[PDB]
Order: sequence, then C-alpha cells, then structure tokens
Amino acid sequence: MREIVHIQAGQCGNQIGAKFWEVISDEHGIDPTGSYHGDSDLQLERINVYYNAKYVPRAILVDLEPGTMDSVRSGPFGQIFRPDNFVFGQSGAGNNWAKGHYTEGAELVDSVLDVVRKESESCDCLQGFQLTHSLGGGTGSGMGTLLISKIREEYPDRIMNTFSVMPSPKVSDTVVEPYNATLSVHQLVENTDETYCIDNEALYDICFRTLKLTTPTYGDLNHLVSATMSGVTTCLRFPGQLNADLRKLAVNMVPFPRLHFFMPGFAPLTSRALTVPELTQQMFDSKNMMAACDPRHGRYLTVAAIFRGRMSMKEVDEQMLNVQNKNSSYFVEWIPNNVKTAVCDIPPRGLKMSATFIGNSTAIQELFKRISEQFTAMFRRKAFLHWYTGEGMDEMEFTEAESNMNDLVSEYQQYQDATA
Amino acid sequence: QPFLKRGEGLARF
Amino acid sequence: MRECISIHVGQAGVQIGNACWELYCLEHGIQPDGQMPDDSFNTFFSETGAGKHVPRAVFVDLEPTVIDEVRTGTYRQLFHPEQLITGKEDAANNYARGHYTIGKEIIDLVLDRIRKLADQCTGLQGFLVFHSFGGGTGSGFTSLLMERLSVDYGKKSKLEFSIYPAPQVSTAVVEPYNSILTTHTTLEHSDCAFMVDNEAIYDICRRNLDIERPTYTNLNRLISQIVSSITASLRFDGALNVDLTEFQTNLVPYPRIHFPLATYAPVISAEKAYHEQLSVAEITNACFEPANQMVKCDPRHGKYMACCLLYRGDVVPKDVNAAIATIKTKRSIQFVDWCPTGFKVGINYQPPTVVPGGDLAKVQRAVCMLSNTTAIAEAWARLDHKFDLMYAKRAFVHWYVGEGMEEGEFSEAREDMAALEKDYEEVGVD
Amino acid sequence: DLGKKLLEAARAGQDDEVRILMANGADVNATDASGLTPLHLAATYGHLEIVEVLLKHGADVNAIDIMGSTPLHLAALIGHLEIVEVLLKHGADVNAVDTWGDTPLHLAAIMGHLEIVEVLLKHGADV
Ligand SMILES: Nc1nc2c(ncn2[C@@H]2O[C@H](COP(=O)(O)OP(=O)(O)OP(=O)(O)O)[C@@H](O)[C@H]2O)c(=O)[nH]1
Ligand SMILES: COc1cc2c(c(OC)c1OC)-c1ccc(OC)c(=O)cc1[C@@H](NC(C)=O)CC2
Ligand SMILES: Nc1nc2c(ncn2[C@@H]2O[C@H](COP(=O)(O)OP(=O)(O)O)[C@@H](O)[C@H]2O)c(=O)[nH]1
Ligand SMILES: [Mg+2]
Repeated sequence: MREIVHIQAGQCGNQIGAKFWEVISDEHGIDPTGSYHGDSDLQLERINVYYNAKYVPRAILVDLEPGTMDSVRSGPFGQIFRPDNFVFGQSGAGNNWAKGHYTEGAELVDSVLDVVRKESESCDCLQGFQLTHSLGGGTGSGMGTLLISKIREEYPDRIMNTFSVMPSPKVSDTVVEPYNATLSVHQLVENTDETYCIDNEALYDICFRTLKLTTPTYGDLNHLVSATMSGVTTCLRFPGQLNADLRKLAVNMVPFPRLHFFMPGFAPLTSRALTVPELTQQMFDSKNMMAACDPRHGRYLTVAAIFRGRMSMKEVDEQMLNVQNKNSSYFVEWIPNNVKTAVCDIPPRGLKMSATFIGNSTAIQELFKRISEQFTAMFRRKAFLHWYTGEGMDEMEFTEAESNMNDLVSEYQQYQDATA
Repeated sequence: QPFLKRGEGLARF
Repeated sequence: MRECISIHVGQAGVQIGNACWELYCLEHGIQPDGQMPDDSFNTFFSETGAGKHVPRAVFVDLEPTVIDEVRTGTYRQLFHPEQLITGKEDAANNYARGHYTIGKEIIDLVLDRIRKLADQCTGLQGFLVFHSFGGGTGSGFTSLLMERLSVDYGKKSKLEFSIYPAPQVSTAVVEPYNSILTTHTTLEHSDCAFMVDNEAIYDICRRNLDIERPTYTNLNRLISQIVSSITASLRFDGALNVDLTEFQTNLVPYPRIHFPLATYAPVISAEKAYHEQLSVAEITNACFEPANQMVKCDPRHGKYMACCLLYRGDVVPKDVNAAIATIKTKRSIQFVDWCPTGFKVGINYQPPTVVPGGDLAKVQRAVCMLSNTTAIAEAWARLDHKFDLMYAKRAFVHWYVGEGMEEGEFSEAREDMAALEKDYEEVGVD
Repeated sequence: DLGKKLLEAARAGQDDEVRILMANGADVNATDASGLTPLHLAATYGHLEIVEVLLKHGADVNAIDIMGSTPLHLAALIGHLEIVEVLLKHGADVNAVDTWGDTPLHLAAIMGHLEIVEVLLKHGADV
C-alpha cells in the first residue's frame, strides 16, 4: 500500500489540514508552488504517499461554508492544492450536526465523493483515507461523518483514519458542541479504523500552562496539532527502517474494533535539544498528551513511539524498557511487547530531536466521560433539540449515540481492570 | 431519517 | 540431477534467500550474473548451455518493495525475472490476509511459476521453504502454499527454514498469533523444519561479532552460514543427508516432532586478531554450548531423538570420532527411549566460505550440529504463552475473523500446539 | 390562547409580541405542558429584554417545570451571563436543586461557563 487520500472538512478541518500540508511540505522540501527544493533523496522517496508527480497534495478540501475556501486558497500554501479539489457550498452548517449529516451536507456529499473517486482511481494502490475535522461543529462533524460512512460503503476494504478535534468550552463556549460531538463519536466508533483524539481541552491546557500563553489562539493550538500530525505520519512519509502501511498499524494498535481512539503526544513541546532520557520521560508525561486524560488513571493496551533525529538507539531501547519496567502497572500484561519503538533519522523543522507518542490507553474514557456529562446536562433539559429534529433527524439517534459512547466508556473500563 | 445503530460497524469483522 | 527448489516467502524469507543465494554463489564460484570460469551444485542451479547457472528458486511477496530490490540489485541477473513474484498490498501482519483474502489472489500464479521450474527438473526431490513466523505473508501465505504443494507434489519432500520472532528484532504484537496459526496449518505438510530464533542470532552477532545493533544483513549472513551448513550435503554430493528424504530419516523419527535444533561453530569476527584455528575437538565441544544454538532453549534439560554433525573444511574422520567419543564420556547426552543413540557424521572437505568483507572470519573448519531434542519445546512454550495471554481476552482476533478466517481456527491451532507440547513431554518423560 | 402565544413569543424573542400580548392580558406565568413559563423560555434562549420585561410584571423568578428546572438553572446551563445576573437581582434561588440533583452552579461548571460560575459564587452559591 502506498497512497493516502486526505480529506479536510469544515472550518477546523481545513485550518488544521492546511497547517498539516505546510509542515509536511516543508519536511519534504515541496515549496508553496509545488516545486521540490529539498536537499536529500530521503525527502522524495515516499512523496508519493501524500502527493501526486511538480507535487500536488492528494487532498480534497470540503466545506458547506464558502469563505473558508477563500481563506485557505490565499493561505501560505493555498496554491498547491488542486483547484478542482475544492468542493464547497454556500449555505453553511450553523454548528448543527444534523444540517451537516442530513440536509445541507447530504446535498453536497455526492459532489465530494466524485472528487474522492477520481483521486482514488489515480492511485497505484490505495492505502486509505485520512480526514481532519472537528467534532464540535456542523460541517466537519456531521458531513465529515456522512463522508466517512459513504467512503466506508464504497471502499469497504480501505483504512479510514481521522484526526478529530474534541470540543472544549475552554476554547469554544458553544453549548450545542456536546450534541454534535456525541453524534459524531457514535459514527466514529462504528466506521473508523483509527482516530487520533485531538482534544482542544488538552491543547489549551498545554498552551496555557506549559507554554505560558495567556490567551492561546487557534494558531497556538494548531501549532501543536500540526506537529502531532507530522509526527504520527513520520513512518508513512519517510524511508524506513519499517515496512508498514496504515493497515499494519491498525492491526497492531487496535486489539478490539471499537477501541481505536488514540491519545497522541509530542516532545518537546514548543510554540537546546533534549537528551534521550528527557525525550522518553516527557513523551510519557501527562502534560505532553493531546487528549485531556491522565494516563496514570488508566492502562496502556498498546503504544507506538516514533523518535526523529540523530540519536543513540541503545539509549532509546533502554529508556523505553525501564519506563515499562519501572511502571509495569500502567501497561496491560496480556499484550506481550505492546510498546513498540521506531526511529527516523530526519528531524522536524526547527528541531534536532523529537519523539511522537501514540497511546491506546483506557484513560481516554475520561475524555468521553467529559463529553458525555456535558451531553447529558444539555439533553436532560432538552435545549435546542428541535434544531436537530427539525432537520429530519430522529430524536432516537440522540439516545442511540449517547448509549454507544457510554458503552465505549465501560468497554475501556473493563480492559483497564482486566488481569492476566 | 434512518440512523446508525450500535454495533452496526462491528459487522465488518 | 536431483533438484531442490527453494521458495522464499515474505520479507524475512526473501532477504534470507538473498543472503543464502549470495553465499551459494560464492561457495560454487558462480558470479552474480550466473557465469563461472554434471556438477554437484546442479541440484540448486540449472545450467543453460552457455554456462549460465540459474538458482532453482522462487521469491514471493504480497507487496513488491523487498523483491524490487532483488530485481534492481547486485543479483538482478542471477534469477529468472519470472521467478520473482510480487503482489500489490501485503498481509498487514495478518495470517488470515496471507492465507485467505490476499493470498488466494496470487496462489495460482505462484504455483504456475513453480510448475515451470519443476518441469526443468529431471528428478525433483522437493522444496525448501523460507519464511518468517511473524509476518502476515511469511505465516499465512506459506501455509497456503504448503497445502497446495502437498496436493500438487504429493510425494515430494518439503523442508522449512523459519524465523522465530523475538522482541529484540522487530517483532509485532500479533506475531505470536501468526506463529501458532502457521505452525498448526503447516505441521502436517512439512517433513522437517529448522527454526531460527531471532534472539539467538541477535545474541550471537552481539557476543561473537561485537555488533551492538545487528542489522538484518548482519543477522541474515549468519543465518545463511547455518543454512549453507544444512544444505551443503545437497550441493556437494555428500555421504550424509544426500537428499531431502534423508533429513526425515536422519533427524525425525516422530513426524510431528520435526523441529531440529541447529548449533553452529565457530562464529568468529573478521576483526579479531590473529589466533590459532580451532581444532575439530574445540568446534565439536562448542556444539554443546547453549550460546551457539539457533534457538534459545536449555539442552541440559532435554533428551535427544536424533543427532547429525555436519563438518566443513580441514576435518580428518578419526578426529571427529575421537571428539564425539570424548563428548559421550564427558557430557550427559540422553536419548529418548526408542531412538538409536548414534551420532551421524558428515564431512564436507571444502573450506567454509564467508562473504568477503562481511563480519564473519574465514575459518579452517566449521561444524553445524542438528539435534532433534525435546529442549526446543521450551521455545514452543514461550510462543504458546504469549498467544494464550492475548487470546484469553480475544485481543486482535477480530482482525483475523474479518479476513476470511473463522474464530474456531484460533482454538483449533492452539489445541494442536498443546498436543505438540505433550508430544515433546511424553517422548522424553523419564 | 394568550398564554401559549406569550410562551411562543418569549421563546422566539419577539419583544413587541410579548408587549402586545401582555397588553391584552396574557398570563405572564402561563405554563406549557411540562411546566415551562415564559421566563423559563426567554432565559433558555437568551432573550434578555423579555426576561427583564417578564420580571417587571409579576413573573415568578423561581418557578419550576416538571423537572424542577428554575429559570436560573436554564440560563446557567445555556450560558446567558446577563440573564443570570438579572435573575439573581430579582431573587432567584441560587441554591435551587432540580430533579437530577443539579444546582445552577453545577450546570455552569459542567458546561464550562466560568464567568457564570464566578457570578453564582459571588451570590452565595453552594458547592
Ligand atoms: N532474521 C530476519 N528476520 C526478519 C527479516 N525480515 C523480517 N524478519 C522478521 O520477520 C517478522 C516480520 O515479518 P515479515 O517477514 O517482515 O512479514 P511478511 O512475511 O512480509 O508479511 P507481511 O509484511 O505482514 O505481509 C519479524 O519477526 C521480523 O523480525 C530478515 O531479513 N531477517
Ligand atoms: C506506519 O507507521 C507505523 C506502523 C506500525 C507501527 C508504528 O508504531 C511504531 C508506526 O508508526 C507510527 C507499530 C505499532 C505498534 C505495535 O504494537 C503496539 C506493533 O506491534 C508494530 C508496529 C510496526 N512494527 C514494528 C516492528 O514496529 C508495524 C505497524
Ligand atoms: N484546534 C482547533 N479547533 C478549531 C479550529 N477551528 C474550529 N475549531 C473548533 O471546532 C469546533 C467548531 O467547529 P467548526 O469546524 O468551526 O465548525 P464546522 O465548520 O461546521 O465544521 C469548536 O470546538 C472549535 O473550538 C482550529 O483551527 N483549531
Ligand atoms: Mg512484508
């Protein structure tokens, strides 16, 4: 498997998706024009995974709001994107998941799938799809999930990857967001193979406490997202020293089909290079998690760690081993060797040494508990419920999604306490 | 509108 | 002559094949293009008539990346292009993908290509199959191939060289499942299988070669040294193990218990300073040191079913007999009850060969001991325990059930493994 | 029925409708089937001017629907800060608990309405 087809939907989706292409274009040496200006054949060996040969990102930009396509098109790298790849409407979703999934989104979705299809048919061998979207709004959340289900119907055998930003009132105090995100999470447990939980709550806390930013902006939070996305895609994009696609990753990371929500992390955090012990310690530190969950409150089912930069592998293997040895309690003992390390000799821009963390931890239930409690608070007073049913959406879908997410929580809880 | 059921994605495996 | 076809399946199997065929060429003076300045190595190489010698070999992988390097590299002219077979998407560390969904897409193509090699054999003995236990292709497609070859070549022997996974050398969490599944489906179809524990090779490169982090090349060149020791009798017209059938005769009295332990000596760094060459006695004693085994397990603990000693180089028969005699008086060698206690000896008089500029020093005499010992049950038990831990939670099982496999095949495989552990236990109970 | 028209007008933010309806005698403390009054609905949907108008004209600031929800509950939940302050200025029960055991403070905290959390703390909210 080689090529990956990238979809970004909604405001959040397109803003994190744009930042993603800037980082990895800079990493691969692709200039804003689509011209290669890199200094190493390593940068080009797997350019094919994300780019079509000048190099054009295999990305489909989607929104029901018109202006967000204007804002990316004049963004720093807005010209690299294929013009035909822009699929947008004029109405908008109005922070309403049901408008995105069922009405405004349903009217635009076949148009997107035609662009998806022509990107797919151009692929040597399709490795899967990746989607960047927020779950708290209307387009990325509702229509993003509609796209996910449509792709899953047309490409049943392909991997579906998502980078989903979780709502936090710390960042958007909009009270319908728990509704939209619970409706989406329901979609996600059924229809994605891998979902990186990008928690705005954690993004804000990192920026506010760790980065000492008094008033973090979407640029500050998106700085952490873009660095996380570069890191988790490092082994897809750079020559290994690892012969693995998205499916082999999913196979080894996901022991149970519904438990496919990853807690990503990064070190060092930023807006002098670290030692390997520093890198390892910070990478397992709660402060470095992009999901607002304390990993010491749960247990790791599976962990993948990617180190970037010139560094001692015997030091890394020893650091990883003593962390597992010293904190064996935090690692499920009925998955032998569930902490896997990989290393890439190419570091990210402006850094000599970095480490990216992908944890399948039962502590992520705290994230879903947080959303569930906010969903239940709103749902029980039945506020704004008519905005959704008025779009044709059955009310039972609300209780269905809430039940599915609460089933998710207990399912994490039983593997948290399972013994061997 | 028909909606997604719990466990409906579990059928793929 | 009496041809053997070597089949290399998946990344591990291809890359070990590369090392093995590299070494065979060196051992017989064949060049990377098949040229050289009725020969016994005709079992492993066809001979055109313009003096081109072509390995009787098939390379199969379900994705093309590894085999693409063979097609572009130093030996791009050694193999038939139609010998090197690739699909488009691999088995994703998933036995079921390798055996069922993806593997069935290409199994017939693989058999057609094998049939064309076989049609150029006057008297095919059978097949040598190289593959990993942990890979989705190495495990899953190998089992499919071995089943099909038992039907299409009913009376031919089939031997395996398989890679045992180890945390120290790039294993994955599902590999234990893959190891059990392939072992169960292959068991009835393999006459003899030589397991290489990646941790043992790793240990040996680290200790004997002072390579702190062995590469696959490091590991595979050592592996190919042992493999060459095992197949030398088929390529140099030996007195012992002269054909594939003889491996069963000499090493496998009980068909299910067909996993001999390989112990090899001496492994010496080419960087080591001048030293006297080790005698026959010295290299023979080293055959009984656990650090030199290809699978980590305690032989002191087990009993022997069969034992062959394959010597290469400047080895005088009377010195072998004296060394063996010394072993029997000094070591506690116990055979299981109903197996004759004689060691079988082979001597190949040609100097052992190493890749020029590699890690392995060239030596005056080498020995590979093949001992079918119950001690290797300890390695099955290690595997089985890792399988049990995950399977008790049904962890990762859904990936397999989604790719054409029924969940019952997991317990069916595990049960077979449990009977295999009891086979070992009952054959050597005091 | 003027009460139901007033209820609809309060929920929709129809400031002139609320006035005219009241001028014709509409029941300021009308309830719908679940016990929600015009003040509940205006508090829920952020209609500050109608909230103030209802309270100037005899609305029960502490009315409860079936579920024990007061108007302060709903405004604290949806995040309407000025309405929270107005309800408190007219004597809303800062410590009122609804049928789920929730105080307005607790709904504000759950939803992350931190300015409202502080306002309630300033006005004697318990925790
Ligand atoms: N000794 C040795 N082991 C290898 C080599 N390549 C892979 N392995 C081992 O083989 C197992 C991984 O399986 P692979 O052979 O790479 O997988 P595959 O057969 O290509 O199957 P899929 O890639 O899943 O389709 C691990 O236990 C590795 O350590 C090699 O060149 N030498
Ligand atoms: C395409 O990129 C990746 C692909 C994979 C892995 C991974 O994490 C180190 C990646 O980088 C993000 C991977 C992950 C976890 C494992 O166990 C938790 C495993 O067994 C095994 C792996 C990988 N295999 C190895 C030997 O590391 C294969 C799948
Ligand atoms: N981290 C981050 N979050 C965002 C960004 N843009 C919007 N959001 C969040 O996404 C949610 C709103 O969804 P949005 O994408 O704006 O609505 P949509 O256009 O209908 O998909 C809220 O939780 C916002 O905090 C962004 O650029 N970065
Ligand atoms: Mg492979």
